[PDB]
Amino acid sequence: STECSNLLLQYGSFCTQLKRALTGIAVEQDKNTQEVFAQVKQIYKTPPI
Amino acid sequence: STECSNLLLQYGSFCTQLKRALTGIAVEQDKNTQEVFAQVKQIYKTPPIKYFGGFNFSQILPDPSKPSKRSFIEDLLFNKVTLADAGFIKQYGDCLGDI
Amino acid sequence: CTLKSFTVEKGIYQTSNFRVQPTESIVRFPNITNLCPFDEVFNATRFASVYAWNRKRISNCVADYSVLYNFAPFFAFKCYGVSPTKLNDLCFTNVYADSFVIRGNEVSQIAPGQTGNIADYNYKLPDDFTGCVIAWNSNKLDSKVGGNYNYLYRLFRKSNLKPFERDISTEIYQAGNKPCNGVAGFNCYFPLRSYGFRPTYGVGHQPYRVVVLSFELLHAPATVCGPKKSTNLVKNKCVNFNFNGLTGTGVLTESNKKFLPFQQFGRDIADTTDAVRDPQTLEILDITPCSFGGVSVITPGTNTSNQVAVLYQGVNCTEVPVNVFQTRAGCLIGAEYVNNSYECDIPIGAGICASYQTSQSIIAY
Amino acid sequence: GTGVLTESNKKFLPFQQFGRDIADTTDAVRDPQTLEILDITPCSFGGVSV
Amino acid sequence: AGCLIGAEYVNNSYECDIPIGAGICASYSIIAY
Amino acid sequence: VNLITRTQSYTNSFTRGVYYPDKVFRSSVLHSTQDLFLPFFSNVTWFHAINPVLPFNDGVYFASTEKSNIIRGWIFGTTLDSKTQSLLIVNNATNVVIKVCEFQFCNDPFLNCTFEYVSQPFLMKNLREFVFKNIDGYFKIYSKHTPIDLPQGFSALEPLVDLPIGINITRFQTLLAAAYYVGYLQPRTFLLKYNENGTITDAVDCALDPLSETK
Amino acid sequence: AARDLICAQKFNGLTVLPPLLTDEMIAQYTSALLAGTITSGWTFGAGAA
Amino acid sequence: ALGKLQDVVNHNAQALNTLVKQLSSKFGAISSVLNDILSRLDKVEAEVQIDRLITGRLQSLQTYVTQQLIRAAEIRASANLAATKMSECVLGQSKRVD
Amino acid sequence: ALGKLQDVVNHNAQALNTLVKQLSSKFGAISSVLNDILSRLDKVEAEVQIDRLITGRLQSLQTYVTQQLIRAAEIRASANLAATKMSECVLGQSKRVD
Ligand SMILES: *[C@@H]1O[C@H](CO)[C@@H](O)[C@H](O)[C@H]1NC(C)=O
Ligand SMILES: *[C@@H]1O[C@H](CO)[C@@H](O)[C@H](O)[C@H]1NC(C)=O
Ligand SMILES: *[C@@H]1O[C@H](CO)[C@@H](O)[C@H](O)[C@H]1NC(C)=O
Ligand SMILES: *[C@@H]1O[C@H](CO)[C@@H](O)[C@H](O)[C@H]1NC(C)=O
Ligand SMILES: *[C@@H]1O[C@H](CO)[C@@H](O)[C@H](O)[C@H]1NC(C)=O
Ligand SMILES: *[C@@H]1O[C@H](CO)[C@@H](O)[C@H](O)[C@H]1NC(C)=O
Repeated sequence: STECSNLLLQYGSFCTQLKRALTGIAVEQDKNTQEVFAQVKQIYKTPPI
Repeated sequence: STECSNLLLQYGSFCTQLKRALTGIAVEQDKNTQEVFAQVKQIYKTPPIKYFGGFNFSQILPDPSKPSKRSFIEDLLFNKVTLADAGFIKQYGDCLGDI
Repeated sequence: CTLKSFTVEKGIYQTSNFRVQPTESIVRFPNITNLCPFDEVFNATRFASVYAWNRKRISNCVADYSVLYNFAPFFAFKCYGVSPTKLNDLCFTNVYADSFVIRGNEVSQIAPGQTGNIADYNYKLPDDFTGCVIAWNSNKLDSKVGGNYNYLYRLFRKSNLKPFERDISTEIYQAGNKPCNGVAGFNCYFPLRSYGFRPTYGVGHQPYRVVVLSFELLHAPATVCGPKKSTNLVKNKCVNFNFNGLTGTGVLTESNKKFLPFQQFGRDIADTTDAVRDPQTLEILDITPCSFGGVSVITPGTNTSNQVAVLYQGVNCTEVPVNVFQTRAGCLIGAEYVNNSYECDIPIGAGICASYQTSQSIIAY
Repeated sequence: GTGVLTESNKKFLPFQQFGRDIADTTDAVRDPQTLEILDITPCSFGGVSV
Repeated sequence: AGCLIGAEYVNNSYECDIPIGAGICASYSIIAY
Repeated sequence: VNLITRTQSYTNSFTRGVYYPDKVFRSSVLHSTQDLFLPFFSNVTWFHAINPVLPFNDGVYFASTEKSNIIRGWIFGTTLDSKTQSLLIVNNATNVVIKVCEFQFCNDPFLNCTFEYVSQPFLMKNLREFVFKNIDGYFKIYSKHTPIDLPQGFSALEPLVDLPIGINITRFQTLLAAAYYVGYLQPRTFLLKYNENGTITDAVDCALDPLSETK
Repeated sequence: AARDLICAQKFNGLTVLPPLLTDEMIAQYTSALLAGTITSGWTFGAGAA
Repeated sequence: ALGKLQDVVNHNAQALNTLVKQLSSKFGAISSVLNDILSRLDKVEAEVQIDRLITGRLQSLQTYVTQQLIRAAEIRASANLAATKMSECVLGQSKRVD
Repeated sequence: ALGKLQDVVNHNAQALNTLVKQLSSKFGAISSVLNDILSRLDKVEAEVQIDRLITGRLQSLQTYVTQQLIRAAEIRASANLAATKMSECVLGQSKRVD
């Protein structure tokens, strides 16, 4: 719809705040996944013995 | 606006509990700073000599020539962060000036 | 009263805000002297037809809307963007009086957003219609015993009518696929038909005269003002002002803001007015708000004493009014400053603490 | 509405007319002239990043 | 993550500079790897 | 008489054709407006005249780099044969003549209605830019005269008049006693930058490229 | 078979972004940490393995 | 044993399903369908009904964002604890009891 | 290198800027200027517009307060970690790995 979009533009910048909050949550989740596992500097491997 | 204030009197105690929450946060910030830094019980001052086993501590010990008694690395850390809020006194005096 | 209790513990409590009240009332309007000719519009003999609706621009005059009740026998206004009682205060840039004659059942057609035959082919109003509509019964003037065929209206069109468009062209309507060649006949419809107006008809088909007053409420230089009287200019004082129907409260100061000659109002980031142009003498004024701030009360417990101190937040002491110590957090009144240093009891600001010590008084250190 | 119409395999009982989603949005319709059963999908869309 | 238009894929493997998703990172011509 | 003919060419509009969207002062702020603007890096038409009627198409961006007192004005409307309401804007001598009253008139000037609008003329290496649009029965004209080919610099256009005409305009032509540039406006969202003096010094067309969408 | 929850939430505008590190890379990190722990004890955390 | 990660997946799925199911609410209007409201009522009444639906859906989306922010804080605390456990117990021998 | 300390100032500045710029939204009313509403309409017609503006601004203020509460909780967790590091790393030798 279009009239709903126009009234949503009249309501201001709530949607940008919600989108920014969700983007910050996603970036924080990526940072947590990096921080827990990516601690070793080089990819070691086991010997055949 | 008096009509707006009379309308806002009917909306309850949101307008006071927001102030209560922000006052709690403002108290908690000073509590955090006191807990982090105010751990030592006495203010120990360094001896005037600077020979500690051949270790050069002049970059982190305070410089007495400066008016703000901070170190070189501390001044670098203060200069590398650009605060957006440096003035708290005469703010209305700065606002009333024609800019 | 802030704590809603009869006992106050030791500490600092933010209570309220001091504000410098306005002293004088300033009303400013341009010195126009003419009277707006609403009498020619309302007290007219023969209104035009709805497909050829009259549009008269009224400008450069003082408008008094209270004489319309004496001019016309209409029961009430129908104002959309404004109020009919408040029309005597605010000043408009332009005002346009449209005038036509319809019947009673289609007055609900002439409204912002409404559709129908008249609203689609004869007279279309904009969605944002900031104006008033006046419609009164005219059965003694626009109705005929043999039928008043002077008033005509549009039926057919190839497309809908855009807002504020007068379709005066009179050609044939090609209803069929064959070309009509300008000749009326089968599937060749003449788009204008006459109202049948008779005194024997009901209230729905009775003639109604409609005058629509469209206000061009804008930030352009206004020239259709109300009958309010302009006062003198007061600078460097907290005053309650009314500039061209724009109300507010503040301190008006001389500003060197470079307005372009077509510009009148200056706005801010919060969509609030920050600078205005005086309409009588073309001067440029900044509007600062009157002085205010936060008030905190620094007290011991009520079991100890009833003596308090007042901290004005972010206020220089030389401008304190609506002992005295100056802090980085504001101006402190009622606490003696001691050069000695103790432990913190009541925190104030940037390394300032107040306590109740030594007869007994509140000290700050 | 606005969408893509598709020939469907949903078994309407003969007294039914419409079929809706979880959010009470219509996603299956009956043609009033030929009595077919049509699924309605929204048109193609997606986020754009730079 | 989706369709990437305007970045040429390269067979090398560098550190992540501008992340995209599922182990794809782009960096400055603009390359993705 | 049909002495006047003209030839066509195509060129780039660059960043020209930005006017003040309102007569409201704003200083040191970025404002996101949405109006009929000439799109950035569009395809404008260069007419060399020594003559069909041009379409209006939601506002016209007009420009000239010739000498003074060459173009005598414009004509707007639908048929322009003294039948329907034809807006004649004659800009010559020390008084402009703007009238909705139609008059039979040839393509080249020499050497039913009574509305006669009169004002100051729209006159004075140098480039003259105009923007004409018709919104809700009001004719709005913006103009700019600047010393300088369309340059790479950025200029702002100021409004001149408001004309509550109310007619439907789809076609127009210009008037002569050399060459001119014709643009076309589109409904677009612009991001205007105001400096300390309240002058529009830069703008971003939002719907041009994804970098400007990001901006 | 009718409509499901993931298509309903996708059609209503609620998407799920993929994680930056895939499960293969997470398993590579855990294998590197495990091989370093087995072949060097704690010395690979302090310095060179 | 895997109840914590299963609870994470179930919490995210249940939050998204509740956000989807909030669309069918009337929220004080005459219908929950914008197309039905626009086809039945005219512009002036449809603006009020659409305004009510916009306010209701904005409130629901704000509630979802707030719950996701609080759950993100909890998950970040758990991730910091897991990183500390990986740094101290995998990469060395810990003398901290239990 | 000083990313988090700059992020604190940037978050506070953009939160205050968003809260200031929320005053320009009409929130469904006929104007975003209260004095313009009062000078344009009469009392009974102005009550609804002022009520809509009050509700919108109060919702924006509650959103700001909730964001500040979550950010203050995160800052308190970081300050507790900094106090632990000051008590263990500075005031003694720590055998905890990394
Ligand atoms: C230690 O090194 C610093 C280098 O910046 C020098 O300025 C300082 O004088 C040295 N102190 C001693 C005791 O050698
Ligand atoms: C209208 O004009 C006539 C012309 O003489 C005058 O007599 C009359 O008083 C005027 N007013 C009304 C309300 O008829
Ligand atoms: C209106 O006021 C201005 C400035 O106050 C003055 O110059 C002008 O003469 C006045 N006009 C009349 C008609 O009094
Ligand atoms: C108050 O403002 C004036 C302005 O010049 C300044 O000189 C004065 O120092 C201020 N007061 C204090 C206590 O600093
Ligand atoms: C304008 O369009 C013409 C053809 O329509 C084309 O030949 C010309 O290159 C275009 N110019 C620009 C600057 O896009
Ligand atoms: C504004 O105009 C004045 C006029 O001299 C000029 O000095 C100043 O630099 C201008 N400000 C700008 C261009 O930001």
